[PDB]
Amino acid sequence: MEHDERTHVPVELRAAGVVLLNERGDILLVQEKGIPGHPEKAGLWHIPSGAVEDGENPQDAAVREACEETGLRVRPVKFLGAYLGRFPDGVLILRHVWLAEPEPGQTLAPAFTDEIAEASFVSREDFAQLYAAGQIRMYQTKLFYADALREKGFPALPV
Amino acid sequence: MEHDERTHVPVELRAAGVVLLNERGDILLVQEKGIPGHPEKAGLWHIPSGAVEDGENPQDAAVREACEETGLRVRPVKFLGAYLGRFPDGVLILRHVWLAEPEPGQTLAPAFTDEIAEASFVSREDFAQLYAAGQIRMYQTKLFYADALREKGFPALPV
Ligand SMILES: Nc1ncnc2c1ncn2[C@@H]1O[C@H](COP(=O)(O)OP(=O)(O)OP(=O)(O)O)[C@@H](O)[C@H]1O
Ligand SMILES: Nc1ncnc2c1ncn2[C@@H]1O[C@H](COP(=O)(O)OP(=O)(O)OP(=O)(O)O)[C@@H](O)[C@H]1O
Ligand SMILES: [Mg+2]
Ligand SMILES: [Mg+2]
Ligand SMILES: [Mg+2]
Ligand SMILES: [Mg+2]
Ligand SMILES: [Mg+2]
Ligand SMILES: [Mg+2]
Repeated sequence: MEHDERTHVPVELRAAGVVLLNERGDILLVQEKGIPGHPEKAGLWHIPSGAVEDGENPQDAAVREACEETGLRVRPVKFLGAYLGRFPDGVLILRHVWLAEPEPGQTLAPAFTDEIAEASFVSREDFAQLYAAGQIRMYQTKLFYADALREKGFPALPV
Repeated sequence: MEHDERTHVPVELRAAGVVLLNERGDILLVQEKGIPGHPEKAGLWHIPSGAVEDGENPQDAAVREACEETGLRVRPVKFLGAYLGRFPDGVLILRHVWLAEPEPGQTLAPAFTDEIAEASFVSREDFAQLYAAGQIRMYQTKLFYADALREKGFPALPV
């Protein structure tokens, strides 16, 4: 919108994920297999998310990725936000996040790969511990988890 | 998700709007209060959108802006996409777009301001003429309109 000129900033990559909360306000997180190189790794945690195919709807991608990584069919409830990152080579990536809910009567069955060690529901209290411990890959996860808790009417994160 | 390092690219401004279609697949557009040119304003057209307050939900902003500019209460149906622009001074603006539908039993009553001349529903055929005529401010409007038509199962656009 509106008549103030601006140039286009091409975004080569797009990712879409979800902040999936269960009835208790626990968050579904995915753990990386291990850290790249040093000690005997111990992967960090992040929200279920993946690449949006070129031209495909980001919201649908978030739903698809969530199922592919956790085995759970989820329903997008509300868009929470998108943020921008830039890889060393200059490539831009726009990450999208939706507040989602799992369809009823499902069993968590993560897709173990060279990138995913497992996935699981983590309570607000333990999430606070993970965050303080530097175990949450992207700090934005805490920001969006907080947004989701507010949206659903759940208690805020202790830390 | 990912362990590949990337830097943060701050986005100072956020806008949110809608591709609002009625039952016939006509699109709701807003016209500028004349473009500055030579003797002639003749306003360009764009979808209803507006600024997202810092910290406010983008989706809710799209709904709010749509009502403020057209007088119509709309519901958000599905996220369509977001794209990035950069003003001459370097400021980045991320525009968000949702497919939306108006609540039933409403009357179009545009908010006339120094920025808005009027707003109205335009058919697919006339939209194509407007686009060919260079009267659509942001070409992305055509891209998203086409996305919306596909999502709703409406026939495609002549432009
Ligand atoms: N220009 C680039 N330079 C360096 N690495 C890149 C670039 N583009 C993408 N990546 C690599 O490709 C993958 C980027 O992720 P992609 O957008 O495909 O999906 P995603 O896993 O949902 O998002 P994220 O990039 O965090 O993995 C990165 O994990 C990284 O290894
Ligand atoms: N740093 C900046 N430098 C120059 N112009 C700016 C800057 N920030 C915002 N603008 C102008 O502000 C307006 C955007 O305001 P806002 O985000 O509220 O609504 P918008 O319609 O979504 O944005 P825009 O009209 O810019 O696409 C535009 O007219 C744009 O040119
Ligand atoms: Mg994938
Ligand atoms: Mg990608
Ligand atoms: Mg991802
Ligand atoms: Mg706008
Ligand atoms: Mg406004
Ligand atoms: Mg703004």
